[PDB]
Amino acid sequence: PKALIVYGSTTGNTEYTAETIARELADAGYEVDSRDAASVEAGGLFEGFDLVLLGCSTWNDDSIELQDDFIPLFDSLEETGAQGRKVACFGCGDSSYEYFCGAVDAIEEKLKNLGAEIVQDGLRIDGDPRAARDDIVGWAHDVRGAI
Ligand SMILES: Cc1cc2nc3c(=O)[nH]c(=O)nc-3n(C[C@H](O)[C@H](O)[C@H](O)COP(=O)(O)O)c2cc1C
Repeated sequence: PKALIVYGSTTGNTEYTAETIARELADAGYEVDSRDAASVEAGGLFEGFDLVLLGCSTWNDDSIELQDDFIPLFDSLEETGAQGRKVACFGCGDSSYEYFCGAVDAIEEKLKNLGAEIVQDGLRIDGDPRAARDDIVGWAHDVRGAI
């Protein structure tokens, strides 16, 4: 199976998360394509992928709390080929904030509205993902199993 991992990361937490997930998948036998949201084009992004994992950090704001690099993707999610696609979301945040990993909720909700198949509840990481290594690995483990 082929998996696409797209992440929006500002300080590198979600990026570390994405790489950890990517390794787990790889070791399981998937061909994984991991990409920074800043370098992708939305049109047909998901074509040909068996699994798509989208991740992004959350930023407190009155309009849009998504990580800046992920915004363009999010705004054109309807052109990615999400209908009937098996997907799962992840993101880093901080429980000291009102909307803890609110970006995860937003992405899941929009994917659900576009007809994607959410395979598992999103991975919401509080603080340093290097300290949540087990959680990431375990979650990656569960999404493979839901596929
Ligand atoms: C100014 C600021 C605002 C933040 N706002 C939120 C927030 O609304 N919700 C959340 O869960 N985390 C929030 N966080 C924490 C970031 O989402 C958290 O640091 C995350 O690890 C960053 O991930 P990244 O390196 O992949 O971008 C904020 C952090 C900063 C510095």
